[PDB]
This record gives sequence, C-alpha cells and structure tokens, in this order.
Amino acid sequence: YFDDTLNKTKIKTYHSSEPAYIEEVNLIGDESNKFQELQTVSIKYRIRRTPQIGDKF
Amino acid sequence: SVVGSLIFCLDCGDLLENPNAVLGSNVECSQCKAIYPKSQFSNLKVVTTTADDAFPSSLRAKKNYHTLQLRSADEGATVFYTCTSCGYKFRTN
Amino acid sequence: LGIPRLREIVMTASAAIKTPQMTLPIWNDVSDEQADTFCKSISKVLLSEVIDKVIVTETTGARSYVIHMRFFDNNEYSEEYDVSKEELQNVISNQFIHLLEAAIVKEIKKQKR
Amino acid sequence: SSKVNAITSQVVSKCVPDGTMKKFPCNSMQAMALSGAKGSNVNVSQIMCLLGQQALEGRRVPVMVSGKTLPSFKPYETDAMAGGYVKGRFYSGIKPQEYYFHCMAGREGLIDTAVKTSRSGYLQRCLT
Amino acid sequence: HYGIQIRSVRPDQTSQTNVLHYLNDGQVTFRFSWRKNEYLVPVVMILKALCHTSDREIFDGIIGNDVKDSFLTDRLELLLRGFKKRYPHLQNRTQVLQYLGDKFRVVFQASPDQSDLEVGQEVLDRIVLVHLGKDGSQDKFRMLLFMIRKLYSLVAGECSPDNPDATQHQEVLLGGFLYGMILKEKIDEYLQNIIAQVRMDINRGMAINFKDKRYMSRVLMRVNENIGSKMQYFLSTGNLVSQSGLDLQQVSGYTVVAEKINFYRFISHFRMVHRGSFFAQLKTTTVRKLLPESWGFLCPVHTPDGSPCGLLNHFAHKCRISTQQSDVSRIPSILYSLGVAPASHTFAAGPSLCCVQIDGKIIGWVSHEQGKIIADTLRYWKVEGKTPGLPIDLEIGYVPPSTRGQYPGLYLFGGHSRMLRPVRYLPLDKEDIVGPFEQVYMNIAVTPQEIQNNVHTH
Amino acid sequence: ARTADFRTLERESRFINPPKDKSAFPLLQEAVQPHIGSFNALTEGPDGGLLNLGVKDIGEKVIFDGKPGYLGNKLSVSVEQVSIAKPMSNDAVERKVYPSESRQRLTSYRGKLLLKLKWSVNNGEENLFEVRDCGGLPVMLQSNRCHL
Amino acid sequence: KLELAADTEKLLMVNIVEEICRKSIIRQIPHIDRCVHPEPENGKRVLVTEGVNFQAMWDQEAFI
Amino acid sequence: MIVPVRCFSCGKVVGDKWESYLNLLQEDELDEGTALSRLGLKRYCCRRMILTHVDLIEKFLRYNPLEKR
DNA sequence: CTACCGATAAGCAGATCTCTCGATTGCGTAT
RNA sequence: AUCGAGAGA
Ligand SMILES: [Zn+2]
Ligand SMILES: [Zn+2]
Repeated sequence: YFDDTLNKTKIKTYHSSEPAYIEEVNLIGDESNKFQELQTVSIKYRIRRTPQIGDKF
Repeated sequence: SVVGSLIFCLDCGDLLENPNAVLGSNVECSQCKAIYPKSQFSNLKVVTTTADDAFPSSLRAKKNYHTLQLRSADEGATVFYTCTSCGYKFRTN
Repeated sequence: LGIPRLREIVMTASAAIKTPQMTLPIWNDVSDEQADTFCKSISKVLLSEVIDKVIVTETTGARSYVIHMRFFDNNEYSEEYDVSKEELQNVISNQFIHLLEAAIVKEIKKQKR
Repeated sequence: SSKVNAITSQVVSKCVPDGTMKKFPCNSMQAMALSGAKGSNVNVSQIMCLLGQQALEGRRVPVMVSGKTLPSFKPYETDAMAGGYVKGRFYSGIKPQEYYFHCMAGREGLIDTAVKTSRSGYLQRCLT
Repeated sequence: HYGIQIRSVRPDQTSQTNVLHYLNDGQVTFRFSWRKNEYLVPVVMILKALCHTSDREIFDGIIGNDVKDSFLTDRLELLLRGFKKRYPHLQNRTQVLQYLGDKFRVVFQASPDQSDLEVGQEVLDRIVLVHLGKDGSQDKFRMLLFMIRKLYSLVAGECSPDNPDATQHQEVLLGGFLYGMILKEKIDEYLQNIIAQVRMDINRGMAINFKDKRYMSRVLMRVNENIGSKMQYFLSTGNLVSQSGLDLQQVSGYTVVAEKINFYRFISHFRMVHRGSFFAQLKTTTVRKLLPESWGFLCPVHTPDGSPCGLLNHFAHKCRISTQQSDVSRIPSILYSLGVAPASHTFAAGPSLCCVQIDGKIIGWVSHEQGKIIADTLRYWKVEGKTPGLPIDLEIGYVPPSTRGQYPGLYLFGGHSRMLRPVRYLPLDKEDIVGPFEQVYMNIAVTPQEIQNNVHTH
Repeated sequence: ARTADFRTLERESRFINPPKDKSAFPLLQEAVQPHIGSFNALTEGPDGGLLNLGVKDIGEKVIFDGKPGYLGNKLSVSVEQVSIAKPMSNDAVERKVYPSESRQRLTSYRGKLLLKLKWSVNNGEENLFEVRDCGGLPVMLQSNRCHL
Repeated sequence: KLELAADTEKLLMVNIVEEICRKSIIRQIPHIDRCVHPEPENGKRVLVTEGVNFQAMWDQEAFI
Repeated sequence: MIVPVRCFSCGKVVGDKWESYLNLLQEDELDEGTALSRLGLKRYCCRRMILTHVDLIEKFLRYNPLEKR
C-alpha cells in the first residue's frame, strides 16, 4: 500500500516461520452506501502438513 | 377449638393467646374480640418423645408376562403375556 | 495418611492433629480379657449411650416438664460400658440436671430478646 | 467385596496358566506379564479370566434412592453383578451394565490421577 | 442446615428461586433475591399475604389428620406464635400486603402512584412461586403449605435430602431460552433507560410534555438502543452483563466457539451439557462422579480428561430435550376421573397421601396404592395414543412411599428443558418416553433376553 | 446376509447430486434439535412466542412530571410486540444476506430487532405508538429467522 | 418433674435435652475418646487410644 | 477425495481402477469382493484401497467459483 | 475494690509443568 | 497488558 501520510510505498510481511502458499485472496468492500476504496482484503495460506517424525497418530 | 397446646376460636379460626399469659377468666381473640372463660382448659398435656436416632450408641446398634393394575383396585389385574418363540402377544383379564 | 498426614507433620506442625493416638504396651502377664476390660474402663462413655428414649410430658395447667428418661437394661449397659446404677444416678444428679438447667435458662434469656 | 474377590482369586489361580491355550514362553502375553517387560498378572487375568469387583471410592457401585443400582436391576437386588462384579473379560467383552460400572471406575481413576499429579506440589517447595 | 429450594420458572421461561430455611427455634424463613441482593421474610407473613386465611387454616393445611404428631404441632405452634409475637399487628391480608409494600418500595423502584397494597400485591406476584403466575394465589398458598410440610418431614428425618448433583433432579438450560431471557432483560433495561432520561429532563429542564410527539422523538434519540450490539457483545465474550442478575451462578463463559477441527468435534459441540464454571475451581469431587441416574441420558464414556472431567459430559445420542410445553390442560380432568380428590375441598396433608402435582401445581390428593394405579394407568394411556388429553412426552414422575427415603407423591411434568429418551413399553410393545425423575423407580431391562416376569415394564 | 455394508453406489450418487426433497440422515438434525427448537420457540409457538411473553410480563414503568393528590401527568412506557426479521441488506429494495456472505465478510450474521414502544400518558388519554430498530440481533443458523 | 414460670414462652425441651444428653459424660478420662485393642502385630500386644494424655496413663502401671 | 494412484502398502497402481470398479458394481450385480477380484486386486492391501475409497471430490466439485450457479 | 493476665468466640492473611485462541469503560456535554 | 474458553505430558 502507498501511504499519503508517509509519501512512500510500504509492504507487509509474512510473519511465520513455516512457509505456505497463497490459497485465495478475498476483496471485501465495506457495506456503507458510499463507494470507498479497497480497505479490507483477506488472504488465506495453505500449509503442507506431510506426516513427519514427532506428530501423533 | 383446642388441639394439643394451641387453642383456636370457634368462629374466627384464630390462634388464641397463651391461657396463662392473659388476665384471669378472660382471653381475647385478636380478631373476634370474643370471650373465652378460662374454664375447660385444665390440662394442656403435650407428650413428646426423643428422635429415636439422636443417640448413636453401640447398644443402639445391637438392639414373558407382566401383571398390571390399570383402572382401580376393584377391577382385576390384567396380565400382558408375550410369547418369545413367535412374538404373538395377548392380554388376559 | 499420605499428603494430609505429611501436611500435619512437616508442613504446619499442628498441635491438634485430626487423629491423635498414643500406643500403650501391655505387660505380658495381662490376659487379653483383662486388656479388653481395661480398654472399656478407659474409653469414654457419654450419657446418651445408655439412653433408650426420653419422654417429655409438658403441661401448662406454671409451665412444667416431666422429663422421663429410659435406659437400657442394666445387665446390658453395665456389661457394654462398665457403668452401674450408682454412677448413673450420680452423673444424672450432678452434671446432667445442672446442664439441663443451664440450657433452659439460656434459652429463656434468648427468647426475651 | 471380600467374598467376590475370593471367587475372582479362585478363578484366576485355577485358569492361569493351566487353562491357557498358548503357553509360556510362546505366549507373549504371559511372557510380558512374568518377565516384567509390561503389564502384570492382574492385567492378564482381566483380559483372560474376568474383570472382578469394580471398586468405587473404596466401595462398590453407588445405589440410587430407590434401592436400584441401575435401571436394569430390581430394587435391593442381592446379586454380585448388580453391585459391580464384572464376570467378563476384555477378550470376550462385557455386558452393558458391567460396561457402565467399569466406566464409573475408570472415571474415578482418571479423576484421582489428575488430582494426585499435583496434590503434592506445595510440600516440596515448602521443604526446599 | 435443612431447607427447601424450588426453582420456579415464569411462562416466558425466566427463573425465580424461593428457599425455605429452617431455624432451630421453630420458625421458618422465606428467602428470595430481587436484584443481586438477598432478602429474608417470615413464611407466615407471605402465607397470610397470599390469601385471606386464618391461623386454623394454616394449621389444618400444614397438618393433615396427624394432629398427634407432637413434632409437627410444636413446630407449628412455635411458628404461628412467633409471627404473632414479632408482628402483633397485621391481622388481615390487606395489612400484611401494606406492610410488605412499605418494606419493598425503593428496592422495586415502585412509582409514587403505586399504593402500598398494590406494591405488596406486586411483590407477591413477582416473587413467591412465580410459575403459578398471577391470579394463582390459592395455588401458591397450597404449594407453600406443601413445602412447609415437606420441610418439617425433612427435619423429622422422614425424608431424604434430594441430591442437587444427581441427574434425577436436573434439567438443561437450552441456550436459546437463555437468549430470550437476556433479550427480555435488555429491553427491560431499555425501558428503564428511557424513564431515567425523562427523569433527567424533569430534573434539568422544565420543558416537558408527555403528549408531544416531538418531545418523545427527541428524548428517544438521547437513549441507547443497541440491544443488538449488546447481544453481539454477549455472544462474543460470554460475559452475562446483567444489572439484575439471572437465577444463574456464573457470570462469564456462557458461549463457546464452535471449533471446526473435524465433524466429530463439531457435532459433539452441540451435544455437550456443562455443570458450570463454579465446580472447576473446587476440591469436592462428588459432583464429578458417574451416577446411575444418567443411564440413557448422559454418556458414560464421552467426558474429557483433566480439569473438566465429570463436568463437561455429553448426552446419549437418543436423548431428546423438550423445547415446547405439552398440552396439559385436560390432564387434571382425566385425573379426577381416576380417583384423585380435588385439591380445593379435600383438606389433606402429610406424607401419607399421594400429592398429585402437575408442573409444580397441586392437583389433588389420593392414597399411595391408588397413586400407583393412577401412574400405571397414565403410562398405559400415554403409550396407547387413544386418549387425546395425554401427550406421549408426559413425564409421570411417581415416587412411592418408603422408609425414610424420598418424599412420596405423583409428580407429573411437562414443559420445556426436560430430558427424554425413547424406551420400549413392554405391554402392547410400543415406544415410550421416560425422564430422569421417573426412570429411577421403573425397571428397564437392557436386552429382551433378560426380561423377568412381573418385574420389568420396559 | 451381511452384518454391515459399504453403500458405495448410493454414496457416490448422493455425492454427485444432492437430494432435492429432504436431507438424508434425519438423525444428524435431531442432534441439533435442542438448539434450533430453543431459538425457534422465542419467535413462534402458542401465545406469540417467548419474547412477546417476556415483554408482556415486564409491563410498564411510569414516571410523573410534577406539574399541578396530583403528581402531574403519567408516562407509562411499555412494549407489547417484539419482532425478529430474517437478516437483510440495503445495497432501494432490501436483499437477502446469507451466512456464506457473513463468513466471507468476516462480519456477523444478524437480523433486525423491532420493538413497538407504547408511549402512553395519563392512563390511556392518548398513546403514541412507535416501532424502532434496535441494532442487529444475531440469529442462529437453520432457525426460523434464517434464510436456510 | 421440672417447672418454670408461666410467663415464659414455649420451649422445644426435646432438642435441648438431646444436646445435653450428648454433652454430659458418664465416665471419661480427659482427652481420651476411645481405647481399643487391635490384633497383636509384630508380636507385641498394644492398645491404641484416640487422644493423647500421657500423664493420665502413667497412673495405670498395672496394665501398661 | 480422489482415488489414490498407487496402493500404499505395496505400490500396485490402483488409480486406474476406480471407474471400472464403479461400473462393475453398477452394470453387473457384482458384489465388492467379486469386483475387486475381477479387477486384478489380489492382496488385501490392494483390495482395501478401492474397497474403502470415499471419492469426496464429487462433493467438493459442486462449489465452483468460476461458473454461474 | 480494682488492675492484670489468661481464654475462648470472633475477625483476618494466604499458595495449592508447557501451549493455542478470543475479547477489551459507560455516560455527558457544550456547543 | 488483563480475563475467558480450550489443548499437551
Ligand atoms: Zn377469632
Ligand atoms: Zn497393495
């Protein structure tokens, strides 16, 4: 996102030690009658849980 | 009117005052305002007994068919048989 | 036993423990019958342990009470507790009646308020 | 409980290991029990002979206010099975009533283990 | 330490508990709680406020034909004489109601227009035996006499303490009824908020007019109306923020998050019933025991291990919970046909007669043998769906006479929150529905191979 | 016979084409019957429902104004009808909002709560009725206040 | 027979009498609740009393 | 979900047999044992893979976000 | 005849391995 | 940061 209060483009960051794949990205628009910009986006991750040594069966 | 240690007025149905806590020959109902002479109130004998369980002591210690009644006692019991070989069921009265 | 007793002993050192007991060695010349008789004559016996039933005939004809006390048979309670007629009469005359009067007067003073 | 435990002891001492089909050392169940690798003669007896009396809080199974210990049993039923005596083994399976009683006992055991895992935690620090 | 606790519930499914403590001096006190505050009241004061009754009526109601029970007679003499000596005045129900109204004015936020007599009638209608509802003062009087008899039997040792933690004496708060109760409470607080807003208007600015639509719309805009937001807060947090307090113990953790780890977890979320957060922080472990009263209602196996063991138990998969009030109106008509003497002109008491009671309301009196016959007949006609007055769900909770066991009587139940399970009625071989209260007295074989003659009925 | 059986063919058919008449496995819904019935009973049933019964039981709470025995004009506000609406949206004519939309939006699935206040003054001289929105009341799925 | 003033109210006279009968002792030695004779374990024959009072048992040297 | 291409225990390719198994169950009145035998699955390790497959992808496929419903 | 020391009924202070997730003050007020 | 639900030994 580009910030006008900073005049610089800032990114977020995947904050998790376990890597994942992007499953789906949902664009959610606010229900208010006015037509604002995009402000809420939902991002889903997919994690491959291959059975390894230590996990319970 | 009088049962055990309680005296009730014949008309009002109210519990009269304790006979020995009132003036002589006159006890007054709190609602009837009636008159009951202190006669015929000789013995207010109330006899009690211990709990029969308040004294735990070692001596104390040392001392297919299914008949059924449906309507009343007068009518006879109804037996609801059920054979197990065939599953046929019937009732006998 | 277990954790409760370890608590009583080493965690708080209670002067009043739940089950205070003391062991009494016996002389080798004392028969088991004599030991049992000694145990009976040492163990406490309340007045309620010889009472069969109590009948209170309250009459207000000045408010009286006739507290009849019924005991077990003598050849039963004397055998069970080693308590005789004389000791029973003594305790009734000295302590039981006194405690009864004390309780009655305390209740009377309570009912005034 | 004393009488039915005497009967249980009779059964197990009679039927193990004389009545077993596969015998030691071929019988790995008895091999584990006797060898001390896992289990015990109690577990072997419960699997192979019977489960015995179910003891709850140092007593038998609780009894409702009507004298029935379970809906299946008539009031004041003088029978060992009613009071919790399981004449069933994990090899052959237990009836519904005995299953209910064994669930009572297992729940009590789980509760006791959960309490005992830390009932003695303050004492160590108070001493140390 | 004796007492009698009854959890009466209003027709809108709101609860009000009324206890009857016993004092060693012979007097019985009535305890309730309007807001989060407990209040004590002599039982004879309410017994006289309920209806125009004398002292002989109370005596002949609490004592039946057993005038020779010195225990009962002495307790009753002490109770009546103590009331008459502590309150020498109040010789009439009008005076008793006026005294009650004077006692409870600030606590109830009664309006100044409300007379003391009608405030006493209001506390009577909102406190004592709410399930009988308004216009049921005679029924409340009879039920209070029954409860006093039962308390005296309990202290005399002729009755056993009903177990609060046994499933025989429990039901389940369905969680939608809780939603309805909280909604009722929130709209009540909304009404109080608008009243307080017009109160502040009165105290600040003289410009008022209770006939002005502009004034109404202007004052409503100054109150908070987000009842939906308050409900969302309750669902999100679990906290039961109540200004008055419900009849429940805990205040938090009422809503769990339905986890979706798998379908087994999800489906078991909707079958679990909890004892409460109170018993999690405790040491006594008699409430976690698996009991025979849960046979067919609570699962013997499904219960977590660790802290919530014995408290977070689940229902049997065939355990049905009644969410609707059964048609009970014509059952009293059926009972009078069987032999039940009407409870208006019978004058009977004591645990020597069967107290036929429907949904917490006395219907009549009958002997114990005839009460057993009536229970059997009601079961027969309930399973055989011919008689239109008996729903299949009716819970015929009969209790027979014993020696120092439970209090005898015929206790028919209907209505919400009951626990029900299907069991096969052996005569005429049809499905029957039984509840925990009646189950503990009926023989229910577990397999058709083990039916015993003249023993099992189901 | 067979003690049990894989129902392979009917399982595959029911997977490919779901039923149109009624859901199979009736026992799967009798499990959640208590919750659904509890929520349904507060907006339907005899006597109008639990919410209507509760607002009837609450009654009216009155106040006076003190204007000139005679305390002034009364104000007996009360509620006699509570209605729950199946959730809608205004995005005009209101549409239907579904729990799939509620989950996707990461917002609640709540209907609209309407109470008609009874602004009575002076024991019925005149009554100023008015219905009013009271925020969004969350509703439980598969209940009579849900589109499903 | 017991008697009281007429002005007094009614008394239970069963509960208090029962409490007094529980309280009053016939024959007790201080702090000793019960002395019992368990089976002789480890060979030695011992008695165990509920409650500790050493100086009260020093007097029964003929048996202890 | 979708038929496993290879049997877990041994490795015999059973992924090409699910449709033929369904056909053998549907057209012919063959039970599961006879159908598995005719498909060439001898070891019970191979038999279980096709006998117990659930094929949940059919239920997964009805939620298609790329098609007007 | 009153001061001082016990002595039981009452009041008051206090602890009883790791890890996830979810939720977060009510009105009032002067423009 | 705090209090509620749950989980592992
Ligand atoms: Zn009178
Ligand atoms: Zn294979």
